[PDB]
Amino acid sequence: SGFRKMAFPSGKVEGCMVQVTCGTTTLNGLWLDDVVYCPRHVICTSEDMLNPNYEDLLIRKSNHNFLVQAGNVQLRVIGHSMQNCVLKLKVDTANPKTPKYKFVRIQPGQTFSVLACYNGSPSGVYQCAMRPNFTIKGSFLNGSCGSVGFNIDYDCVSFCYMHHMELPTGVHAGTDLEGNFYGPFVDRQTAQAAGTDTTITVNVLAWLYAAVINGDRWFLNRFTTTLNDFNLVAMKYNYEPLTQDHVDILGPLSAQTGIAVLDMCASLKELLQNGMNGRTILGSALLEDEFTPFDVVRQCSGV
Amino acid sequence: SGFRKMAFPSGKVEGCMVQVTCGTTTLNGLWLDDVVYCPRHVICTSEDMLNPNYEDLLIRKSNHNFLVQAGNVQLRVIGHSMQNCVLKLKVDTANPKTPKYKFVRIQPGQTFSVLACYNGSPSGVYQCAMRPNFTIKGSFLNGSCGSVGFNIDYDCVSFCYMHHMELPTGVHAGTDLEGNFYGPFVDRQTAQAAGTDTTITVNVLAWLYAAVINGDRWFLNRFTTTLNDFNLVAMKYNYEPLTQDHVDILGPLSAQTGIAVLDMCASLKELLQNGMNGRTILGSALLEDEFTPFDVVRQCSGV
Ligand SMILES: *C(=N)[C@H](C[C@@H]1CCNC1=O)NC(=O)[C@H](CC(C)C)NC(=O)c1ccc(-c2cncc(Cl)c2)cc1
Repeated sequence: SGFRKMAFPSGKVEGCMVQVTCGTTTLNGLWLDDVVYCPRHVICTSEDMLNPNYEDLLIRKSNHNFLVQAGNVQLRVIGHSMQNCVLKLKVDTANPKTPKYKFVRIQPGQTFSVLACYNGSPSGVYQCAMRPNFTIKGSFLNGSCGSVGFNIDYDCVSFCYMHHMELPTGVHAGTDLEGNFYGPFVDRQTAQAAGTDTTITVNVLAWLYAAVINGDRWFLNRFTTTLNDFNLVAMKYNYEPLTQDHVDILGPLSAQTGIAVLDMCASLKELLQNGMNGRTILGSALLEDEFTPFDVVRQCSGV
Repeated sequence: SGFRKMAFPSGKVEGCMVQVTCGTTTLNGLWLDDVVYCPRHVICTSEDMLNPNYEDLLIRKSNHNFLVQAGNVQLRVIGHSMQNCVLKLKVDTANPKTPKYKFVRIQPGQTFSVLACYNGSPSGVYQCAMRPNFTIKGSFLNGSCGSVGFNIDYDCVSFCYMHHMELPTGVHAGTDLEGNFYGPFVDRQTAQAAGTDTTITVNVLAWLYAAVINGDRWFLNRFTTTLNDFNLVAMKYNYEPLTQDHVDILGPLSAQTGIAVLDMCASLKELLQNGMNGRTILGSALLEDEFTPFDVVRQCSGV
């Protein structure tokens, strides 16, 4: 038993992190087979980033402007191209530690693990969720660009995020491994705001099930609610609506606890309208929305 | 920016996790050089764990009763011994993935990363704190024993925890890598209760320094206090007293903010006596006590 924010073991991704240098600027790159992937704003000077014409800057570089280091071994760049906001560097040796991998684009509300790196060296790993406004509340400092997010399915790594920038509110924005940003952001050095964020309702309910599996039940009630009447209150409180697909995905947790999904919705509806009265749920003073139903089942199956 | 519970990258430890089986009982082991470390109750049947005599059970075992597997690859046991509650198995292969490492016994309040493993397979990694009552609020299921806790300085892994037990209240108990339990627990399948827990004062202080560093400093006063007076008052509120070493590890944060340790103590003492008054500190209404001064330094500086 117990419930903790848990990330996937980072070892398979650690063996792929490298350092990429162009002139004065350095960031992290992902070395899979004989290709290194990194954010394209590595080819920018401090002045270029204000309003960069990337295709211009790229055509003015050659292979020898790129210094790639794996540990203390420099890799020779023999090719380069640009796919959206991601620069791809072909090297002359394949990574012997390349795992089975795929590039995926995740949906809002889904979670992934982030391996925060600096100068190609892993610093830490933590679990994130893609917000409905397509930001992530990560922990990134200068030089963390090129850090990747991922999930692991069996022994296959699904890369879903590469970090590019921070927003004035302190949240973070990035791309998939095809170089396409999540959300309406661009890799400029300009202040950019996201849309108003909402709470991931299906995740909150999954976390309420986790709280009950671990013995916390003070918030349960005996009101009932229809799916529509719950969604009416949810949207009023800036919560994402619950789909029937969301209801079905909560099924296993409903079966384990004997609490129908709509009864858990009634409990949550009361929490939104009443508050927590200074009480806590799994040691939290706030309703937590960065655990998916999959994340809860994986941790609580077998009570 | 951003503030999160962060685990160390687990790659160095993943390469040391193996599977140890005796009869039908399988748990996890730690493979460093040519020795495998695991909980000694692997030599127990389910009925044995009620009232085990461990050397009576151990002397009835020889090297060929132990199945050690790294993946599907078996490591032949060429020697065995018992050190406290940890079984050591000498194998005929030195782990080529052995990192630079160290065995340490941590103090209450110190944090570490846990690599949760099942059948020798890492499943997740999360951050933990040793509570004052010598339990950890972790997340463990059946077959998780032998999972280890660790810190990483430079490239040196400091192993500090190996998992043994779950208590009725859902918290967990284990030993250091020399087999000595943290707290007054024993590896027997009997009812054992953890003591009443307390708040880790040095970690709350570090978190107050983190708030000040980020411009959130309404809670500072002009009062000062003695170390003795603060400790006597803090125990009245279920807070741990500060040690000599606690003051010493708050030094860097004290120097960075220019706020003396005893002045921050006087600031926390008001917060305990007067409450929080519906105000916030780093976005929270709760004081956080599972971030050490090192966790704060390393996450507002990068590593
Ligand atoms: C990558 N190494 C780096 C990582 C971020 C820096 C600190 N935290 C991060 O997550 N990425 C960047 O520095 C990018 C580079 C662009 C995409 C070419 N820039 C920003 O993240 C950024 C842009 C603009 C502002 C800003 C501007 N005016 C006012 C304010 Cl309040 C903020 C901040 C950051």
